Amino acid sequence: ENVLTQSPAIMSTSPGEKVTMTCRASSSVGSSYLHWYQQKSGASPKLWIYSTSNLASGVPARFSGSGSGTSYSLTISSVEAEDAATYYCQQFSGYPLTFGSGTKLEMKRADAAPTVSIFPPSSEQLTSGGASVVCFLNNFYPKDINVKWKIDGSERQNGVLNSWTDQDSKDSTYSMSSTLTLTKDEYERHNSYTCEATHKTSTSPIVKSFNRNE
Amino acid sequence: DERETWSGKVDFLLSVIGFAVDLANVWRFPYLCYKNGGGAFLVPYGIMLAVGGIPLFYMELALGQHNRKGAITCWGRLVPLFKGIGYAVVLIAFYVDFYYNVIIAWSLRFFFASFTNSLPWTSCNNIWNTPNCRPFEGHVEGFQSAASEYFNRYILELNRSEGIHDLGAIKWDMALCLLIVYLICYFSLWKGISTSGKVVWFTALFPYAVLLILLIRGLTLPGSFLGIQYYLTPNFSAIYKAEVWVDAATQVFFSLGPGFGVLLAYASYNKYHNNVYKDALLTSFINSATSFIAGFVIFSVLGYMAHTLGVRIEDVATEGPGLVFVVYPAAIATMPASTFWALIFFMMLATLGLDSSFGGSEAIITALSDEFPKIKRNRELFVAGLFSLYFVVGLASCTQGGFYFFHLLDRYAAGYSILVAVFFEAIAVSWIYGTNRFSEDIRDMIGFPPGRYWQVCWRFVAPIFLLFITVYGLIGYEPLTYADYVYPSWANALGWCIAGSSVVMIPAVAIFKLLSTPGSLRQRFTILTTPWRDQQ
Amino acid sequence: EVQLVESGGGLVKPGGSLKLSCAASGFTFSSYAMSWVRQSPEKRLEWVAEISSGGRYIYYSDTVTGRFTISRDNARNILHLEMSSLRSEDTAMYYCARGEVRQRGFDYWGQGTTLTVSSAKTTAPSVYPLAPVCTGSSVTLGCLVKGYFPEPVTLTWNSGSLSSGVHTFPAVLQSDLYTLSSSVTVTSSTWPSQSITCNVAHPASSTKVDKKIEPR
Ligand SMILES: CC(C)CCC[C@@H](C)[C@H]1CC[C@H]2[C@@H]3CC=C4C[C@@H](O)CC[C@]4(C)[C@H]3CC[C@]12C
Ligand SMILES: CC(C)CCC[C@@H](C)[C@H]1CC[C@H]2[C@@H]3CC=C4C[C@@H](O)CC[C@]4(C)[C@H]3CC[C@]12C
Ligand SMILES: CCOc1ccccc1O[C@H](c1ccccc1)[C@H]1CNCCO1
Ligand SMILES: OC[C@H]1O[C@H](O[C@H]2[C@H](O)[C@@H](O)[C@H](O)O[C@@H]2CO)[C@H](O)[C@@H](O)[C@@H]1O
Ligand SMILES: [Cl-]
Ligand code: NA
Ligand code: NA
Repeated sequence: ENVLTQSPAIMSTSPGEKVTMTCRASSSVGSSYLHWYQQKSGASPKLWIYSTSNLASGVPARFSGSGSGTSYSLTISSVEAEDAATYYCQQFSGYPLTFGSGTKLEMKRADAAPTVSIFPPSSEQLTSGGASVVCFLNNFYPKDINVKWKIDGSERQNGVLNSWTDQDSKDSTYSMSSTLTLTKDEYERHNSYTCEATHKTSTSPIVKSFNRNE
Repeated sequence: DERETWSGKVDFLLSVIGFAVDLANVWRFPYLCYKNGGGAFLVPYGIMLAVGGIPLFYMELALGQHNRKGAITCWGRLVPLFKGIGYAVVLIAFYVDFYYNVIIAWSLRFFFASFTNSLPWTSCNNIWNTPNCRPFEGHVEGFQSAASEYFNRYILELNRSEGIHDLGAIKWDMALCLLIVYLICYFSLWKGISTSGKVVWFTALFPYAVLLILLIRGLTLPGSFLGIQYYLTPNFSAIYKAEVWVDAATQVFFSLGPGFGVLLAYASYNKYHNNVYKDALLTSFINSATSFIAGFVIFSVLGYMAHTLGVRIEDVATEGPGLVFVVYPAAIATMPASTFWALIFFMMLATLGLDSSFGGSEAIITALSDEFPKIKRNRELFVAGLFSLYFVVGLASCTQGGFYFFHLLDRYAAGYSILVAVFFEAIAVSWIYGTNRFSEDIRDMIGFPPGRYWQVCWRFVAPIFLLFITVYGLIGYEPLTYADYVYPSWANALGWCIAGSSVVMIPAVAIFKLLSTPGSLRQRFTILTTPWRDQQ
Repeated sequence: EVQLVESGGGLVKPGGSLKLSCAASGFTFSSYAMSWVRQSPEKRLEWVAEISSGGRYIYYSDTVTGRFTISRDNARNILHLEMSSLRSEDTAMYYCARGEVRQRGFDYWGQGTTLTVSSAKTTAPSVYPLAPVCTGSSVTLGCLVKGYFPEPVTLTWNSGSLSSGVHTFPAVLQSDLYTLSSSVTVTSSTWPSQSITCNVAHPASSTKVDKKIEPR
């Protein structure tokens, strides 16, 4: 089986810049059997380049491709925001048919600190046994963010669900939702809850908290 | 599971190139240009080559590679009702080896006759000569040239035979030559493709070397430009004529040899995913290209004859064996270093024939080997049993009236037989088997379907193209004649049996296979129209 | 012009069987070889099976071989993949992709249809309104969808009248249950000047609820 590996796995690019990405195969591939697919987030794949030099219909001229044997590459001359997607190389040379591991393209953007919001458990939720306090960290860049939950000043590391949105096609930022879930009896045993977001923008962590009684 | 395959790809190409390129590329195509309006002739020649010529050539190559079997089995597995086509093609190939190999014998006879400081056919003062001998070719029948009388009264001794009824003695100098040819064929074909594949390296390539130096030697002779003028000077008044298109249609078909079972055999040893579309386009091209070059070879020398030797172009511009065994050797005898040009010419003529004989024989061997495993392991003995049958009956061509026998087979054996055979080959593959079914097979091999162009040709153009040739072949038909001699009615009837014995296999096998299956009439047709692949 | 619609598919218990279909339109279906390609929830593409124009040549990946059967109807222009002995590894978005030419690749894809193979049981979510504990310019609200299965769920705000300032997070699977949340921000003048609701749909459990956000 002929496995196609792509690198980089992920890459960020400032618009107008030049991006190159490679696809290398364990076994040689006929230059006419190698193809590229662009898949935008939440959409199905689209044929992009085929035969490795040949653009498909609707594909702008900024895209090009080259390679032979076990080594191929996709290049974008001047990158745009509508170019942000995951790119997949494919081998039609022989069966079984294989797809590359993919290269995810993202846009560079100016660093922006997040905005933290805390949301204590709803009464509808507190009628049943459970209590879930959630935190929203919004519109920050770059992607990596770190959340810490503290109960009355002592860190809680357990029972947390974190979710990241895909990069925004408008402001090119990310967002995260952190949800700490615990039984009500434990929610009533402590009077204070804190959500702290560590990000490269701030030396000190951005913090937001709320007190039980209020 | 396993079947033998070509060692290296070049061997396959050289085998196909070899079978395709032969004396007809030399002694026919150039003449047709001269007669048909020169450069103009290329238009109908080109179109015919494109619409009917290449598609049929391509088709059989793809079939050969896809079904992976020889002629008999392959047409059995395709349209069982039409399996008869396999037998027709194999028989035709069988008949053709009987005569065609003798042309090579002549080439070798001249080659062996060619070591001298002075070539025997130059003058009129020898013993085989007649008081009517001329130095070079003329327009009167009773007075022949020196080269003509040499070939006729010495090599052939055709003057001593009153017709086909009287063959006369057996020339054992010719028998020797014919044996040597079959010996070569045997040691080429007995071990299969592993050998014959690399023998064609010499036999397919050598002609191009000799074409190269004969081309230079030709174009550096006085009056060589006059030759080229006669050859290629465009006249488009011919294009309106149907006879030209027929001549182009006929030449293209018989030069390429599509559906002859040879291409099928060769391609059957191909690797499944080999690209046969490229192989067909390159191989076809090289065939016609070779004919084109050869025209320059011939007509350069033919111009030099009309210039320095004072002979009318009409007389020296000829087709068939007459051209290479009389007219050309005549010019060679005049120019310096004559012994050199004569030796390589007759060697080229031989290696030109050999390539094609291999293919013809191979089509037969492969076809039978697949249908009868009994003879498949015994092959080394089998072709010996074959070439022995060839040589024995081939002795009839080595007699003094042997040309009369040769000329008989040439008109009858493969002429109208292969046309109807290939016509059913087209109808089978398209109307019965289906183009979509066929196109799908090709996509599996080379990865992409045949363009709508190829699909139209295989279906509508091919049959009409074949039918077009067949109709005008019948229209212009005349009883068999050579020179002043007229073959007896019983002789023509004999040829028609030979012509009809192959073709009759198509309906014979159909009727027979039809009565040997159970079920209704329409229920039996579906059984005989179902491909072997679909039954798995 | 040419369109491809994948249909069938949903939750199935391991070992089960399901038949996927693809409705082809806008071209001559008969003349083109089709193929099934799947994408795992880890977003990895994997080719599954190819069928010829006339279905006379079939190729499978070693992973589905003997379990999956690819099929054609050129009369009704439908592509079929019938699956059996389903494992959890079979869970993916299944794509219907066309191409007749190995040298040009797959030039058209369907929207895809989602197959989930789990022993887990279908359960409806519980939607919790998220309101601030106790400026401007912008306030932020939220919706918590917890404990549901399988996916998907459709979550919009006020019937989809707000597309702006809304961040709806992808659901994460924990212990055979999905949890999903969404954030929406507006001006302090806009809320609670008007009552804003979060509406969630989960057809699998046939559960459609609207939750109005009210200040505590
Ligand atoms: C002016 C005339 C005499 C020139 C003759 C051209 C000769 C050299 C041409 C004619 C056909 C050609 C061959 C056609 C087939 C192949 C197959 C390819 O895989 C290798 C090259 C090879 C073997 C070619 C070599 C050159 C060739 C032999
Ligand atoms: C005169 C000698 C030297 C060359 C003769 C011309 C030959 C080689 C040319 C003339 C017309 C040509 C054809 C014109 C049309 C097509 C259709 C295209 O989709 C494939 C190539 C094909 C099939 C061409 C093959 C080459 C061709 C047959
Ligand atoms: C039918 C198989 O073809 C041949 C069989 C025996 C000897 C030569 C053969 O060559 C073909 C041929 C020649 C003359 C008459 C019929 C058939 C080839 C000769 N080269 C081009 C294609 O036709
Ligand atoms: O016995 C027949 C032999 O005759 C030829 O030999 C000729 C030769 O062609 C010629 O050039 C020479 O001058 O005379 C001899 C015979 O006298 C053939 O070459 C031989 O193959 C024949 O066996
Ligand atoms: Cl020719
Ligand atoms: Na020829
Ligand atoms: Na030959």
